[PDB]
Amino acid sequence: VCCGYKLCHPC
Repeated sequence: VCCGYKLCHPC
């Protein structure tokens, strides 16, 4: 995982 699932959207 990145943010949430495997997605690098900035958190």
